Formats: sequence, structure tokens, C-alpha cells
Amino acid sequence: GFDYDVVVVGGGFAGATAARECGLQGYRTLLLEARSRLGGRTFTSRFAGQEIEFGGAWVHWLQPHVWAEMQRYGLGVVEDPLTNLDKTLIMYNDGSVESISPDEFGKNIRIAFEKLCHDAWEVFPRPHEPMFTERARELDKSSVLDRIKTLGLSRLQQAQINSYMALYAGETTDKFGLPGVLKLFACGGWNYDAFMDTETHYRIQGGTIGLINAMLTDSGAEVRMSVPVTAVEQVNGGVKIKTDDDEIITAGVVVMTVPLNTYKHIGFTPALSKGKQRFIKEGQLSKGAKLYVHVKQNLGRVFAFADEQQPLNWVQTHDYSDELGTILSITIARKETIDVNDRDAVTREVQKMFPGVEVLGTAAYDWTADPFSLGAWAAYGVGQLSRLKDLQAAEGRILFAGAETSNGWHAVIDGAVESGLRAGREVKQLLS
Ligand SMILES: Cc1cc2nc3c(=O)[nH]c(=O)nc-3n(C[C@H](O)[C@H](O)[C@H](O)COP(=O)(O)OP(=O)(O)OC[C@H]3O[C@@H](n4cnc5c(N)ncnc54)[C@H](O)[C@@H]3O)c2cc1C
Ligand SMILES: CN1CCC[C@H]1c1cccnc1
Repeated sequence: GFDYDVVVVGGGFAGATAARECGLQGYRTLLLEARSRLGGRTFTSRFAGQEIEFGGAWVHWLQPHVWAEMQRYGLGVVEDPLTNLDKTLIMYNDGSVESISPDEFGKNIRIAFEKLCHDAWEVFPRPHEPMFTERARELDKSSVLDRIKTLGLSRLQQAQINSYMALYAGETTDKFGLPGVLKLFACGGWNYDAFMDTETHYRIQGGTIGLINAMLTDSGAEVRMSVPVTAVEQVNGGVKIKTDDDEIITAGVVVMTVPLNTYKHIGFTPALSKGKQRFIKEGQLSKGAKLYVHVKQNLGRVFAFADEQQPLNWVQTHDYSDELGTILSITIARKETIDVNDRDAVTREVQKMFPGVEVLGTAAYDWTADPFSLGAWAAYGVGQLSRLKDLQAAEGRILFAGAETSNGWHAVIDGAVESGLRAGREVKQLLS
């Protein structure tokens, strides 16, 4: 008799949902978390006196799985105001910064987006079966820049949507797969307004950590923190999991939910399938990071795009007041473009967009540097989505979940919740 029935690896949303599924089944469930905190690529902290989100935290009811979880646990929405900006700006790869006044900005970006996903519906009638139509399979041969070039856009709108998709790719759009973007838009209802409503509009009452804690308290599982898994060995119709302090924990099955980019630091015995190995060594493309700045001046509601060779690719105002000053929430698609390491560099680069600003405070998360994320959100490279199956397939008594392994909203929390549900299904399968 092994130590536990099931061992979940990773205290993210995927792992939390899997642990809940298997605990409600009455299995002896243990969850191991490398970091000293739960939530994984979601993390609520505080800066300059207020609550902030260094990772994922915005959800929507058009996302079925996490919304069902919120319903089950009674978690309401918290709406961030995103109405009538005071200044919308677009910075180009050459450093040019032009202030467009909102409505024109918004409608030209709508044009660029809709023409980018012109064939979304036909290519993806079933967003949850990404490669149902094989025309999506053939489009996975293409980049998103490949179609951006063939859509004949404005220079303004080309810059807009290319910075958008560089954010979504955590990379340069030349490496960004096309079918992933099209499928994500499909899941959103093939509609620009509805899909955009699921961007940075609604957060979870009590926070992503609130939902994580609800799921974990419910599951009844044992949660160990600051316990990294370094190796897994399938033996004896079960599995042995090795921690970084060389302790062995036996289980009937293990559900791996740690990000793809980190699989390279876990040794599997015997070796995983060849497609799984290829995926593990490729990983995914996103190299983003989160950054909050706080400057003396009040700049009101503000939004700003920046294309892929500028650093502060996504910028919006978190809060504003004549006395407090201004707080800038910012997402960077690639950490090699700006090192939030440097308050000098952050001040320089934000002054390039809001000339004459006094930087009071800085707070940053470099997800690319974190050993247990080695990247940000899921972002498929060219040709990856079409073989997603290899990453999903269970290998013996080893089950694989995680946002990157989901079929629907792969680039956000919902993908992780769906991963966990599927993992629980497979666990029930192999333990009944
Ligand atoms: C800046 C940013 C903004 C985002 N915005 C949103 C958003 O607004 N809305 C949204 O829905 N999603 C958003 N996303 C996506 C989102 O936060 C993630 O997709 C989601 O958390 C995926 O969860 P996961 O379980 O699949 O993986 P993770 O949450 O990363 O879970 C992996 C866990 O495994 C652990 N781990 C790794 N290696 C080991 C090991 N060897 N042993 C033990 N444990 C290990 C890690 O510590 C981590 O806790 C955002 C992400 C980022 C980074
Ligand atoms: C949650 N999204 C998934 C793709 C990129 C990420 C995102 C969206 C908006 C602002 N910052 C990050």
C-alpha cells in the first residue's frame, strides 16, 4: 500500500482543481507545491498601499469552468472601471509615442482585431476541439505576423494589433502561432465586444487565492509547501516521487500540473513519450513579466500600447488621485526588453512615454526568472497546437494537467480549471 492514492504536483489552479476532484472522491490525496505559496502563476500582493495582482486575476462568465467553480463556491465578481480613458497612447518599435484620443484608438484596434480573426468562426466552429476543421491544422503552419502582413492594415492599427499579439505571445509575433489566437477568439464567441469584455474587467471576490483556498479546503487533501519535486519513477503499478531533499513518496498515481517550461528540471523514469519530450524541451514562447510603477503626478485614466521591441508593451492606470499620484499597471511581453531589476531603467522607459514623470515606487514580478514558471501565460508557437495531444496524453500512471494542456481558454485560469477537471476524470478512471 502506497503512501497516498494520488499525488498532485503544483499548487496552481490546475493542481488545486485536480486535488479537489480527487478529494471529493474520497481518495487519499497529497498536494506538493514547490514555492512557499499557493496560486502558481496567480499571486495577489500589495504595493504603494493597495492590493495588486502580479499574475492572473481577471475572469469572465464566458469562461465556463472557473465560472462554474465560482458558482459552486459563491464567489462574486469585482469590477474594475475601464470607461472613458483620459489618454490613450501608442508607442512604436522606433520609440515614437503618439497620443491618440480614445474612441478612434479603440475603434481602429477593433478593426485590426476583427480583420486579424476574419476567418475565426469557419476555422474554429468548436473552439474546444481546436483542430476539428483541418484548415486550422493547415493554418498552424503560419505565424500571426504572416497574416498581419496579408491583412493590409493602417500603420497605427498594425502597431496596435502587433503589440497586442506580442503581449499574447510573450514574444515577437513572428514566432506566434495563428491557430491559438483564432481559437482563443472563438471561445469568446467569435465576437470582438464579448471577447474584449473578458480581458481586464472582472476579478474574483476574495481573490484567486480565495478560490484556490476554497477548492483546497473542500478537497480535504494534505498540502505541503516549499517541497519541490525533482524526479518521478513509475514502479510497481504505482509511482515514486522524489523531493529535492531526497525523500521518496509513493502514490498510486501522480498528476503533474507544473508549467511546461519547468518540466526540464524533473527526471522521469522511464523516459516520457517522444512527443512529450519534444514539448518539454520546446516549452512555450511567453517571456512576459508584471510591473507596477508609482509616480508623483496624477495622469488620470490612461492606456498605452507598445510594439514588440519596446519594453512596456501593455500599460494601464491602476489608480489615480491628486494626492496619491499615479499607479501604472504594466505587462511586458519579453523581459529581455526591460529589466525591472533597474528602477533607473523603469524610470527611463516610462518617461519615454509620459515625459517628465517622477517615479516614487516600483514593484515587479519576473515570471521568466522564477524557476517554477520560467515564463508567463501559455502561448503556442508555430506548429505546436496541432500536436497538443502529445502533451495531454497520460503516460502510464502519470497524468498531465495545466493551462498549456487545456483545449479551450488555454492562456488563462479557465484552461487550468479545465485541466484539473480532466485530470480528476482520468484519476477516477485509473483508480476504479
Ligand atoms: C502576468 C500574468 C497575467 C495573467 N492574466 C490572467 C488573467 O487576467 N486571467 C486569467 O484567467 N489568467 C491570466 N493569466 C494566466 C494565469 O495566471 C495562469 O494561466 C494560471 O494560473 C495557470 O495555472 P496552472 O495550474 O496551469 O499553472 P501554475 O498556476 O503556474 O501552477 C504551477 C505550480 O507548479 C509549481 N511547480 C513547478 N515546478 C514544481 C516542482 N518541480 N515541484 C512542485 N511544484 C512545482 C509552481 O510553484 C506552481 O505553483 C495571467 C498570467 C500572468 C503570468
Ligand atoms: C491573460 N492574458 C493571456 C494572454 C496575455 C495575458 C494578459 C492579458 C492582458 C494583460 N496582461 C496580460
